[PDB]
Amino acid sequence: DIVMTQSPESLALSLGERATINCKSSQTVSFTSNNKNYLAWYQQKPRQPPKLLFYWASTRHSGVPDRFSGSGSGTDFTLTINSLQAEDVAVYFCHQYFSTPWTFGQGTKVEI
Amino acid sequence: QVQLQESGPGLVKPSETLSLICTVSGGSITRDFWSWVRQPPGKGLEWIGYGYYRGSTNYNPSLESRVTISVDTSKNQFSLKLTSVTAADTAVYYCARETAHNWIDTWGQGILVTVSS
Amino acid sequence: FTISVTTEILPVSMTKTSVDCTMYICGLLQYGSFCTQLNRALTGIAVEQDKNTQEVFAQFNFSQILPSPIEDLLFNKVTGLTVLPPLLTDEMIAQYTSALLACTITPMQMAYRFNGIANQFNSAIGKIQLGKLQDVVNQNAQALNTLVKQLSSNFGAISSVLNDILSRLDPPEAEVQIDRLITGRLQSLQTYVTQQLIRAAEIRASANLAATKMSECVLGQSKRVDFCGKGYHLMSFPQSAPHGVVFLHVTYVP
Ligand SMILES: *[C@@H]1O[C@H](CO)[C@@H](O)[C@H](O)[C@H]1NC(C)=O
Repeated sequence: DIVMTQSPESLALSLGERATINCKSSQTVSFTSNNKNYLAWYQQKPRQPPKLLFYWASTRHSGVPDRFSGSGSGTDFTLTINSLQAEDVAVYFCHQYFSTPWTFGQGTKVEI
Repeated sequence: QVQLQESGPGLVKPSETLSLICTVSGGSITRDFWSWVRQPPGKGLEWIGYGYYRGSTNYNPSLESRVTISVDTSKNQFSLKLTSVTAADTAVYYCARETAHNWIDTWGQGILVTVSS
Repeated sequence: FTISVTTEILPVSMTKTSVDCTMYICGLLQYGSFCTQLNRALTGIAVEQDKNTQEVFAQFNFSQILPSPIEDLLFNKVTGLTVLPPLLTDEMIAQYTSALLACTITPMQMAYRFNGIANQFNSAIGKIQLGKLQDVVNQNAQALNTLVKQLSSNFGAISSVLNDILSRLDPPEAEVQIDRLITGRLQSLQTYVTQQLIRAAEIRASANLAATKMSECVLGQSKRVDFCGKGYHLMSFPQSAPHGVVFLHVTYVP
C-alpha cells in the first residue's frame, strides 16, 4: 500500500503565471533496474470525465498542450502548468501503478 | 476513439448488491484491462480493481472479499457487482480502460450511487 | 603480576550462496545479462568466502582447549537460490586448528615466553565457560528469507507465477506483466547482491584481522599490546567455530 500525497492544495493562480503541483509517494514507485517511473498524471473537469495527461510521469499523452510539463525522481514528482489559462481550471491528481493497491492523489483544484 | 458509458440504478438499498455496467463504444473490449475506479464524496479516488475479458481479474486488497467484476465480450460490456454495500459506499464510479502497463487512458463519465431508505 | 585468558570472537565466513538465472526467472526467455552479472558477483563472493578460511586456517591441564569441549560448545550453542557446501568441511578446519594448536602449544613454554601461576591460568580458562556468529548467521538467514518473500511478491503484476500469466493473459499483455515480474525479481536479486557485497567486505575485514592474529598473535608472540589480549601477550589458543573463529588470548598484566 503506497500513500500518495498532494502537498500543494487549492492552487489559486491567475492567468499568465505558472502553477506547480507536487506528488509525494510513501516509497519508491520505480524499478531500480529500469529507472522507469510508474506514475501518471490526470486532470478532471467538473461534470466531465477525467483525462490522461501524462504517463510514466514524463511522457505526454495525445491532445495535451505544451503548457503541462511533468518530471520527477523516485518519490518526488512535479507537474508545472506553464502559462496557465482559463482552460486549465480542473482538479489534477497523480496515480501510481507500481504495486497493488493503486492509490491516486487527493486531488488539487487549480482555481483562477 | 474509445468511449465508456456507465449505467445502473442510482439508488441501491443497504446490504444489497450494487450493479454498475459499463458499455464500451469504439475500439474493442478484448484489448486492455478494465478498472472500476471510485471516488467517495470529498475523498481521493479509490481503485477498486481491474478485470479482463478472459476472466482474469485483480481486486483491491481492501475490497477483495466483496467486489466481483465480470466482462462480457458478446454484449461488449463489463459489470461491477459490489456486495455487502454499507453506508460508506455512496460514491461516484468511473469505469476506466487500463492499458497494458495499467495506466488509465479513458476514464468514462462516472455515475453517482447512494444508499438511503 | 597476574595472567588472564580473554575470549575473542571473529567471523570469517557466512553461508555460501549463489543463483541460477536460467531457473530463477522461471522454473521472457532471456531478460538480459543483468542477472548474469548478479550471479557473477555472487560467485565472486562465494570464492572470497572459500578463500577466507584458507586465509585464517591452514596458514595447568589443557583438556578444555586441546581435544574439544569448547569446539562442541560453539558448535551446538551457535546455529536457483542454492546454498553451496563450503569447500573446507567442518572436520578439515577442525584438523587444521587442532594441528596449529599442537604447533603453538609446544611448562617450559611458559619459561621461554616470560622473556617477552597454574591456578590463575586454570581459573581464567574455567571462567570462560559467540554473539557475532549468531549475528551473521541470523542476518544472512533473514536476507535469504526476505529475498524469498520478495520472490513470492507479485511486484504490481497480476500473479506471482509466469506460467499462470501465460495461461491467463494474452501475449501482448502477458509480455508486459512478465517484464514487470522479472524486473521486480531482478531488483530483489540486486538488493541481495549488493547487501552480500557489503557484508562480504565487512566479513573480509574481520577475516584479514583474524589472519593477522593467526600469523603473529598465535605464532610466536604479539609484541604489540591491546591488539589481542587485555595487556602484554604470551600466546593465543585458536578454536574452530561455526562460520567464525574463537581466540583464547593468554595475557599478562601488572
Ligand atoms: C582440568 O582441570 C580443571 C581445573 O582447571 C578440572 O576441572 C578438570 O576436571 C580437569 N580435567 C581433567 C581431564 O583432569
